[PDB]
Amino acid sequence: SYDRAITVFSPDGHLFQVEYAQEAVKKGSTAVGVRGRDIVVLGVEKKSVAKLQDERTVRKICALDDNVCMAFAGLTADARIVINRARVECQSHRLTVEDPVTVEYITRYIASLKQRYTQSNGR
Amino acid sequence: RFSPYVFNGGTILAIAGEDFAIVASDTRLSEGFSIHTRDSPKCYKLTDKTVIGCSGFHGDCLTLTKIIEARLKMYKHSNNKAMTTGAIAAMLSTILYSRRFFPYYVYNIIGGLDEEGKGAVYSFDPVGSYQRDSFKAGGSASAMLQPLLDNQVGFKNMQNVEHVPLSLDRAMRLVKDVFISAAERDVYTGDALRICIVTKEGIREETVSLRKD
Amino acid sequence: TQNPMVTGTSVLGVKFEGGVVIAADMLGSYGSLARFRNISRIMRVNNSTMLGASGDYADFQYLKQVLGQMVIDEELLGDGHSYSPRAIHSWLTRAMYSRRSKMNPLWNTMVIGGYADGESFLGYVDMLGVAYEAPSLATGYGAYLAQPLLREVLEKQPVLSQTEARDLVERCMRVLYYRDARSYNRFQTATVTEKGVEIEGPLSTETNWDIAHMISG
Amino acid sequence: TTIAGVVYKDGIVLGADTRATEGMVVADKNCSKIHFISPNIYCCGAGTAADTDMTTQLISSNLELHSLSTGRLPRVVTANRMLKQMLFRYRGYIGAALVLGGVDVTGPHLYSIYPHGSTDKLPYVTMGSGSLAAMAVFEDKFRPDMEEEEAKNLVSEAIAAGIFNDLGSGSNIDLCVISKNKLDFLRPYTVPNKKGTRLGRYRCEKGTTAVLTEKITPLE
Amino acid sequence: MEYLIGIQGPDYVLVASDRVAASNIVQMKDDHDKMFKMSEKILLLCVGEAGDTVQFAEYIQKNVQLYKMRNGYELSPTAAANFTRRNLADCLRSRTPYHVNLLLAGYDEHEGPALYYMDYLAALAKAPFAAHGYGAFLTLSILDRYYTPTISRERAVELLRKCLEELQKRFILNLPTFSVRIIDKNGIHDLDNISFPKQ
Amino acid sequence: MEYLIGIQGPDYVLVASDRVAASNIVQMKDDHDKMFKMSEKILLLCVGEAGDTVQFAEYIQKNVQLYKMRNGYELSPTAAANFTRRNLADCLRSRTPYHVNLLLAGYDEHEGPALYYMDYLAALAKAPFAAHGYGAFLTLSILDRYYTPTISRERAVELLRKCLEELQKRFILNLPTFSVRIIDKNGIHDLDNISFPKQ
Amino acid sequence: SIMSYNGGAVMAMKGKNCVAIAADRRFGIQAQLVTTDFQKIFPMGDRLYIGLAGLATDVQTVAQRLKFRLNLYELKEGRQIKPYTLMSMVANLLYEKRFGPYYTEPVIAGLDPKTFKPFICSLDLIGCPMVTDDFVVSGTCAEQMYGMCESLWEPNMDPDHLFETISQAMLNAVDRDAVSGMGVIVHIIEKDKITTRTLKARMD
Amino acid sequence: TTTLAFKFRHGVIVAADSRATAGAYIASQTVKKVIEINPYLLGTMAGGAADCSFWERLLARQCRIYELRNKERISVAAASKLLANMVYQYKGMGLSMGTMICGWDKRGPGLYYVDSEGNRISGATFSVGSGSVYAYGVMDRGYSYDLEVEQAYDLARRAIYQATYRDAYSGGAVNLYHVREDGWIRVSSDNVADLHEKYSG
Amino acid sequence: TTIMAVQFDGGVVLGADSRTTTGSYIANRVTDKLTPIHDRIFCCRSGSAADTQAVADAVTYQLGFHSIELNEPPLVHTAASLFKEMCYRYREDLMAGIIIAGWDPQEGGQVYSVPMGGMMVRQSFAIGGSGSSYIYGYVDATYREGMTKEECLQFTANALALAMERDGSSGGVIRLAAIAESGVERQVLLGDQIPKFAVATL
Amino acid sequence: TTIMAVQFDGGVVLGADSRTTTGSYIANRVTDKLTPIHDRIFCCRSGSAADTQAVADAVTYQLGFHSIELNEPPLVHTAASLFKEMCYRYREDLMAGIIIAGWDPQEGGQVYSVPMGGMMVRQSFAIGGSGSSYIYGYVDATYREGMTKEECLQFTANALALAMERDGSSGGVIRLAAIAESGVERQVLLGDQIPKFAVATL
Ligand SMILES: [Mg+2]
Ligand SMILES: [Mg+2]
Ligand SMILES: [Mg+2]
Ligand SMILES: [Mg+2]
Ligand SMILES: [Mg+2]
Ligand SMILES: [Mg+2]
Ligand SMILES: [Mg+2]
Ligand SMILES: [Mg+2]
Ligand SMILES: [Mg+2]
Ligand SMILES: [Mg+2]
Ligand SMILES: [Mg+2]
Repeated sequence: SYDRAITVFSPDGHLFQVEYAQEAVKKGSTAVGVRGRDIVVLGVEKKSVAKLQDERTVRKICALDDNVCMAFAGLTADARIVINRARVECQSHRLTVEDPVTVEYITRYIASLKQRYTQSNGR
Repeated sequence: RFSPYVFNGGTILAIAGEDFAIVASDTRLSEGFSIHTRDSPKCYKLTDKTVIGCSGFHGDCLTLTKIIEARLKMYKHSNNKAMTTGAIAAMLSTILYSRRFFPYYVYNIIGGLDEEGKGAVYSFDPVGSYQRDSFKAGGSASAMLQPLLDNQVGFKNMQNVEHVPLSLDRAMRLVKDVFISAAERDVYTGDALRICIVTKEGIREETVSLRKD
Repeated sequence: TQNPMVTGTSVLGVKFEGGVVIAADMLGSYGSLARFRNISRIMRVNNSTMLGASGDYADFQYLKQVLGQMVIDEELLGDGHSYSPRAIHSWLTRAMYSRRSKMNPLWNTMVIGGYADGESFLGYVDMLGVAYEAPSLATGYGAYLAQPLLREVLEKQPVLSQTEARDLVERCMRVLYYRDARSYNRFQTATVTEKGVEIEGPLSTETNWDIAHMISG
Repeated sequence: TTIAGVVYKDGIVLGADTRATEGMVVADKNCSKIHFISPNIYCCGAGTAADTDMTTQLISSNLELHSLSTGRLPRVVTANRMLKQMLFRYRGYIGAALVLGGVDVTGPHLYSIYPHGSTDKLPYVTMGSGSLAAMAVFEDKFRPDMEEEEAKNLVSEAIAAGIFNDLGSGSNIDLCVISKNKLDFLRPYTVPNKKGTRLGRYRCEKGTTAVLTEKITPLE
Repeated sequence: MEYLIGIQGPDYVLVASDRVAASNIVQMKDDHDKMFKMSEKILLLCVGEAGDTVQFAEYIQKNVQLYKMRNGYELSPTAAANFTRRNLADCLRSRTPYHVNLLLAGYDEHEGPALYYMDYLAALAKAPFAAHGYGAFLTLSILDRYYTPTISRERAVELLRKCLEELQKRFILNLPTFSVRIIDKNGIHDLDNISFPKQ
Repeated sequence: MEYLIGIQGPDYVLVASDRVAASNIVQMKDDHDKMFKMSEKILLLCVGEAGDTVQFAEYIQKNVQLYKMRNGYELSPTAAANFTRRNLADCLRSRTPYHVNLLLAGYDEHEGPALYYMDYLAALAKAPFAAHGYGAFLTLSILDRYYTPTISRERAVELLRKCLEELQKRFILNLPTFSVRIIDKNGIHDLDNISFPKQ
Repeated sequence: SIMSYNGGAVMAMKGKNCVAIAADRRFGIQAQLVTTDFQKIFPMGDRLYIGLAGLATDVQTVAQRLKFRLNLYELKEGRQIKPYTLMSMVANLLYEKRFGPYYTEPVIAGLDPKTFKPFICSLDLIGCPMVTDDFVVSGTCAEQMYGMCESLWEPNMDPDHLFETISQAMLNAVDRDAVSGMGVIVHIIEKDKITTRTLKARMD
Repeated sequence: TTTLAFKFRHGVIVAADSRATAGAYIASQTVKKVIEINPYLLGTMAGGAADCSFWERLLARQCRIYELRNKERISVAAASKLLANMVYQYKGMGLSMGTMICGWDKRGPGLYYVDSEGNRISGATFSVGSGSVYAYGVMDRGYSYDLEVEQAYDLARRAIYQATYRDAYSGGAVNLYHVREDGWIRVSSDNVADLHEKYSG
Repeated sequence: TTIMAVQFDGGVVLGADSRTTTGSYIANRVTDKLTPIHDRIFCCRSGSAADTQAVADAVTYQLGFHSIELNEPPLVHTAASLFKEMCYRYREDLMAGIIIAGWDPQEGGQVYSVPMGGMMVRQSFAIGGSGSSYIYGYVDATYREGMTKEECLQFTANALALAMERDGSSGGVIRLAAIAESGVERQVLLGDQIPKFAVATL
Repeated sequence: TTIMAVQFDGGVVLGADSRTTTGSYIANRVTDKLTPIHDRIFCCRSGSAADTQAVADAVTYQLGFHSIELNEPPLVHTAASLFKEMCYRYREDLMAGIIIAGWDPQEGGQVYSVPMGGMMVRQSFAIGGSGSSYIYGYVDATYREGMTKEECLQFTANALALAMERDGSSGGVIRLAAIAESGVERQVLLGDQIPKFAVATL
């Protein structure tokens, strides 16, 4: 197994691999979200309507559970991975506990996944 | 085939008074219909205010004892203080439970003082189930000693009696009596009876004699 | 070991003024067959401690192997430190217990004899890990035929001399020969004193069979 | 139990502890283990108490009936025969291990009988859980033709070895000496075991026990 | 002891189960539910050993749900049955085998109503009607006797009514109430429990 | 599984039993009677093994009757219980032991009402109220709870009614109907069966 | 085990010119109580009682069959059975079933019919007898009972200090035995009277 | 052992005897079979003493972590579900556990029965232990979701007592707890000796 | 146990050890395993002490009556037959390994073996008991036809000595007995008298 | 099986029968139970054929490497140790009764026994296998200190002959082998060549 340390601190205390990741997010299709009181909304910008495309197979909007969903901006492939990992955690939070997944809980989970990947060898 | 257990006998008793705790055990170690040694007390000092007595399979009592000793040292290095009688009891519980599926054939009784200075006694079953008591006995004479204490120390089955506190003096003789009576009916009890007294002043030992038969 | 094969019967040990003595016949039985009549079931573990083993001879040879390396190891350091009788007895108890806990015991009951700091050491160890110290020790049948005699003597004279003791051992090794069907009247005697560990060649005991002529009467 | 017997110059000596146990608990601190067969024959019993009793009582009874007809005094071989042939017949189910001893027109005889029915004619024997301990005493300190006192104590020493070294034995040491003209049935012969002196008081004072019902009845 | 029954009609599937949770000689629960919601058009009727039923059922459950979230569309009742069969049969020779017997009732907006039966050994079979438990022995003959490939849900609830009465008659196990449910093009619809006037 | 209950009042004795004859998983008889007529003031409630119950019961029965014909007068319920106990206990260590548990309810025009309980081991005990079968476990506590040495037969039939409802609730065995009977200075009187509205 | 099927405890004590005998009252089948008024002590003549512990059926049977024999003995002999003789009578009845014994270990307590002599003994389920000058126990709490006895018994006791002693031994032993209890009964026999009291005890 | 719990209008009642045996020998009668999991969750002790104490203590640990991580008390279902899960892994290994997990959720009074056999069910009332069948008897004849607080106390306390009567392995003192929306309260603790000289005294 | 019997012209030699154990404990190290059945007939016993003792008394009783009834010395073959009858008949309930040797005015010196099964066979010399297994090869390479009451009496002494050496179930003292017309002479070999063989060394 | 080895001054003698059975059927009446471990080291095998064969190949492999690595003749004691290590370590899964004998430039002729348990002991001469029980007494009364490669070679021939006579599990032909500095010479004793002893008659 590959153990190299990919994300490391620099002279002034920076984590470039993270700052670079953050840059890839910047080069992504804008995405906004607003919290109402009866309906929360989200819209994905620069959808580059190439028309020869196919709407469904590329919507930067996804549902994770029956009470949660998400939008993302950045490397397309990565999002997929993270999306389907939260999806799994959603159903597993119901097998361990009986109640469903919370608003924050699932978000925390995703954050924890990302944070981990900034401090694990090989990744 | 091969059993990894043996019954060595020996009983253990303990009482807790306002300001003292007593832990007693005969000193006979046997196997089969024989006696390994007449001088093998089951009482051991853990700290300056905590004593433990172990009966059952001597192989396990020995191992268990050495495990407890080491773990206290660890706790000390780790928290900079000695373990309170209550924490030792809580710990011993988990240690016994780690062998839940291959039990330490052991009946332990912890006798000492709680942080508040009062006397304390904790009894355990081989897999860690425990609680605190005023007095308790485990081991072969177990069912022989108890009844007399329920009566004398618990004033049970007695109408219009004086619920006077167990004077350390009266205790010390109750201990010697039940063990002397037990030594009469339980082939495992005999030879001698060592007592360990735990107080604010420390731990003091006394060895009374019993039938060598 | 799940099934002992070639075994050695009882082992005796009593302490005296300035030393301890151990006795063990030289028989390696295979069931009821006196198969190996000339094997030593005693071992010298460094200058202040000796060991005697009952049970599976193969396991005993094993312990003898590991203990020998241990002593050698320690001697290499020549750091002025060396296992004491209690130490060897302690290690053995940990070892025997460890194996018993893996359900794969070393089928032996052993007597550890030692002398260090003007004090006499005598320790017992089971294959189950039961261990203890006492003035006299007898395993196997010896625990039913020899230990009652040994105690009898000591309950009336706690202190024996190397000679008074060797007298008792010989008497016991005789009773054992008369009653233990798997004993052999050809043993060894090991002694430990400030001078060290000494093992004595093939010995035997005067046996008296004059009751044989009392069939009729 | 530890029972033993020895053959000395003038007769025989029988020993026996006095402990009886129900499992690993002492039921009787003073059981009588040396049984009477004939006036010149005694038997120690080890094993199933009840069996040791009834078999011993029966042979006794049958011998009192026997000598009551022959007009002579019972012989040891006869007790031995009767006993062994019965025990054998029960293939070991009558758990009686016996140490038979007595004096004949033919002299002092000491037999050991096992529950399955075999017997041993020997100058000294032991039976019971403490038999190996006792036998040690004998094998180490036995001499032929000992004097009454020189044997009378070798036996109490072997019954002692048993008492302390075998959890199945304890309490008192009873003895029995039978010679060409004497029969000393020394019940307590030694008593090396005493109940420790009560260090407290518990006497229940009248009134401490709450009662729920009373009823008296006068006799005459 | 647990009872499960299912009758497939031409456009729906009716299924029922008892509501007793037995232990020793006593009923520990008056209203126990043997059915599990997998999809909007699928139910898994599960009975068996103390922990194996729930554990397994919910496991197949959450995994069917996960499929929904990952692809957007649900699994066909036919595809779920082969799924659950795959797992049960794969655990059969594992360290964690599940001792459960079950019924999988579902409706496909393309294939129609479907009722599946399954052995704790993981043998899978499709069938017009089926049952599990000792009750099955006393009631499968009735269904063979009155079942028609066209029985309407009015009839079905009556055929069920018959089987259920039979148990109140011959079966020696209490079994007072029975959860009932139907599945058609419009999903899973409850129904009143079939109950019997016993104290 | 068979249930027997008896409550002794100050002037009578009320007794009841189920009417199911079980075998395997089915009730083979809807109206089975666990009671046997010994005298005009005596009943023997018998339960147990397949042949042992009838065989033994009738044996003690015909022998009590024989006593009547031989002496003119009947046996006191107290004397019958010691009779039946003698035989059962005498067969216990025989080649033909009887595996039966029973209740002996009777009235003596001199001693009053009496209820006896008996172990298949032949242990005999007199008692104000008693039961046999698994039902006993779920109902003896009730009786301890509501029984008074003076309960009247109106009360008794109600206390019984309680125990019987409990079985319809906690017990897992069907048990729909229960034969009921009373015994007083005027003999053995039947009573309506306590039944429950189950199909 | 067979002996602890119905549970139970029985005890006898020796005073100066009196004797005591007590027994719990529970009649149960394993965990379940069935009766609270179960007799385990039976009158075998005036100043002579036998206490039976163990398996309920044999308790009743051994007692009934023993009475049978006791009555005839008294009708043939022109007297009232002597304790040492009733003991030998039960020892014979039990041993006749040596290879299929009754499961009960009897306790005998009484006074000589023509003397002061207090007498107590207990037996094997197969008839081996034991006579002592202090006490005897039988039942599922032999151990608990020995405990009390070796710490409460005094050589000579007047009827009242005997009653209070045997009553304490029972109630306290029986309270550390799950299948013994539900009340205790005591019998104190004096050359002149028979005092019978049912002590106040736990009912669990 | 005899334990029980039922929930009504005013929460959940939980009672239990205090006897512990070793074969027929009464080893103790001061056993606290109502395990004070959290000041908001209660558990019972039936089957193996150590088995129940250990796992539920572990559950207490898990609940506390949960609370610290979600700034919310864990739901009764969730808690009981943790316990069920922890225990299921060892099914077949001999753990012996019969317990009722009680509390007050965002769903109201909560009561779950959990086994070492794998069972885990929500119910109105539950009795566990060797003396359970007896307790059921009196409890069933007297249980109403509308019972008044002081009425519910008598019932539960009575049920356990009646059991200590018939079941030889139940006895000692009778413990009683009441689970209210805020937290649980330790209602009473009376010896059986006393309770007798009252139910009939 | 180790028993053995040899036939020489006008008589027989019989030998046995004196060990009788129960497990590994020697309950008698001086047992007398050569039992007199009749004036000049003996049997060696191995197996259950109770069984061999009980059987021997029975045969002695049977034979004593037979001879008085015939007023004649009993045949050795007869004594063997009486053992064989009981040992075959009760083969499922006995554990007896018997050898019968003695002198016959009609057949002279003879030795019969009656092992476990209950079979009976006459032999030049016989060996039985646990220890016997260790002395077959010996006995096969040493037995000589035509030995004397002395050579024989010494031959069994060696065989029993060897066997006692290797078998835990055998030991104690060696008892012997020679029977011939003249009568019966029994001797014993204690300690040193017992043949010895040096335990192999370096 | 019956195996045996004897030590004489400059070497050793080794003998074994050739019988290997499965139940009561002889699957090989000509088995070669003396296996070469190294140029001048041999072992006799008794027990599970599969076990003794597998173990011997293993030791041969182990020893062959050890010697080349040291460029020296291996010690007999070493070869014994390698068997003892495997036989002790896997004592619960092997059924091997082994004897190792051979010549050592450093210790000369030697014989080691490694029985079932896995123990190892050096002896003047050793015997193993089922048949060994019948030749203890023989071997004890015949072994002489100071025998010659000839006396010895004949001594085992008798012992193996006797044993083969009484043990069903032993028989066939007697294989021998003598090892001394000079080398190793193996011979066989068919039919008549096998020592004989007259079966006792009238
Ligand atoms: Mg596209
Ligand atoms: Mg094993
Ligand atoms: Mg100590
Ligand atoms: Mg003793
Ligand atoms: Mg499939
Ligand atoms: Mg799986
Ligand atoms: Mg009767
Ligand atoms: Mg009949
Ligand atoms: Mg009277
Ligand atoms: Mg109780
Ligand atoms: Mg109770």
